[PDB]
Amino acid sequence: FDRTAKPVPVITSEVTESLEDMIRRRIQDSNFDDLQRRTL
Amino acid sequence: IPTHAPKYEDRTRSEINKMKAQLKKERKFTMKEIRKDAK
Amino acid sequence: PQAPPVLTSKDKITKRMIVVLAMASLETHKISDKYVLLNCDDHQGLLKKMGRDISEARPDITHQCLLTLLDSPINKAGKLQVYIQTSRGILIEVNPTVRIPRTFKRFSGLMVQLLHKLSIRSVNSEEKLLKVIKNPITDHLPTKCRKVTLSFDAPVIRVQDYIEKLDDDESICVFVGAMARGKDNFADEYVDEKVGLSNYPLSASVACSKFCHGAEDAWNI
Amino acid sequence: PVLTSKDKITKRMIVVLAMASLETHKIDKYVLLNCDDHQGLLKKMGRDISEARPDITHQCLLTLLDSPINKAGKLQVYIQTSRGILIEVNPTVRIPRTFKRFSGLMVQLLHKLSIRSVNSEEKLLKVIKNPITDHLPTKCRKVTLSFDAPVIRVQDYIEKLDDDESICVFVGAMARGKDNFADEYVDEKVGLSNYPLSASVACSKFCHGAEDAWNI
Amino acid sequence: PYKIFKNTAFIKDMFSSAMEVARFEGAQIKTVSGIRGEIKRALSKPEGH
RNA sequence: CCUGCGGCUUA
Repeated sequence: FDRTAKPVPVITSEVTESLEDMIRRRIQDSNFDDLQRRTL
Repeated sequence: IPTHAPKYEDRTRSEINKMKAQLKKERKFTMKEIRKDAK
Repeated sequence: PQAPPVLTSKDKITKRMIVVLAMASLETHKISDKYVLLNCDDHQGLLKKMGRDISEARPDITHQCLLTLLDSPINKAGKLQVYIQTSRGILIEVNPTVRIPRTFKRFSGLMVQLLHKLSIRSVNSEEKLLKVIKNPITDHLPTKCRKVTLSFDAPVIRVQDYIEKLDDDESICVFVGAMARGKDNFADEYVDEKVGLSNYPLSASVACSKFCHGAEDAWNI
Repeated sequence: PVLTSKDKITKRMIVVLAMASLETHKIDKYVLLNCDDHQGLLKKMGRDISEARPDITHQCLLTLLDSPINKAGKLQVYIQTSRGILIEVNPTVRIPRTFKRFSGLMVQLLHKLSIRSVNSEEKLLKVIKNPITDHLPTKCRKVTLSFDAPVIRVQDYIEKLDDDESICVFVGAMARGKDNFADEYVDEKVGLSNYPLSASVACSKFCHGAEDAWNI
Repeated sequence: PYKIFKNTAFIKDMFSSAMEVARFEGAQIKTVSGIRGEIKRALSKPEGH
């Protein structure tokens, strides 16, 4: 039969590992997102 | 002293309990299997 | 007539005493379905793989102490409860209402049922004898108690004189550990005195029976 | 030294166990009587299943091994059984304190009846048949543990006992049975208390009373 | 259907058990009249409802 | 006693 929406996506060691290495980069090159402080 | 005996070591209700256990596990695996395959 | 009342932590200000056993091999080692005990001469691979020693591990010390203690004349006069501090820290309080079998197979089966249960029941379905107070024994015991370690190295004296000198409102307590190789320091911090009864080394069953014989002739128990 | 059954001049305490379960059967090794290992063996031979109480003898042996009186070598242990054999052990006998390891000792005792020790110096267990009055001194008294007699103090009864007068006590190790197993061999009957008292408990209480009345 | 909320219905007569429904949580049912829908969860004490 | 994640099974 068919499906109507996409519910809860199961995570595993591999999905967590993929996001793990990408954030290992994304602080290894120290790029970083923030609120910026307006003067005056 | 009043001696007590050592308490030491029907088919219907545990059938129901592990029937709902069986439906839980099969529904989990078929949910993930078909959602997986469909996407 | 009638038997004496329940001798437990509930019987606190009345005439009561505590027999304390500790440093025994009492746990739940499931053989890979059910729950079994740590036996030295029975299981060779399991005991050696557990990390214990054949001379050190002793699971029948508690069974022997229960066989030599539950049939005491003072115990039928309603004056003693049983407190057990297990190797896993489990504290067990036993009233003298029943008597465990001396058969180490049956006693071990009852102990394994208690280890998988922490719950024993009576035939009359009115008095669950196996109570478990807040651990240790001295956290819910009687409000007037006497604590002493009956060591083979402490001052050896007659059991009649010291027990007769005690008051009827206090609760004399004795700590026994039947280690094949050990020392009288299992409940040293709990005991408030260090006294002796025998001039030769004895197990927990023999020392407990000597203490029971002394208490039986103390206040004619 | 150790007081034995040969020296019948100095008083040696004799503790005789009565009606202890020591039954052997054939599998095909010889197997001792068990109450939780063999169930159909008792129910098919023709006997009952309540006659398997074999741990009482080992319990009395371990309870009288490290006693202060046994440390003095004064207590000699005789044992009589329904099979028709008697066992005699000095207070210096050493056995393993585990019933599974004492199962091998029981098999050795029921298959050889003369257990030379592991040190190979003295046969600790000696097999003797009937009677048992030749193992105590010629001036001896026999006491049976029965509730029929009035309860008397151990120190009071031991104080009137003479120094050469040996004491031969009979402890009933059977879970169920009568106290007249050796009534023709017993002289008088004694008690411990009006409340309950076991067999090995009575033996250890008699050891404590002998320690109190004899400095042991 | 046999019991009707607003934007939620209760369904009889399609299935007969519980694990039948539990095989299908996420199927699509369309009304014969023509609105879309799905099934969401199983009622237990009613046998197939 | 109902019920959310873990054993084993069912047609």
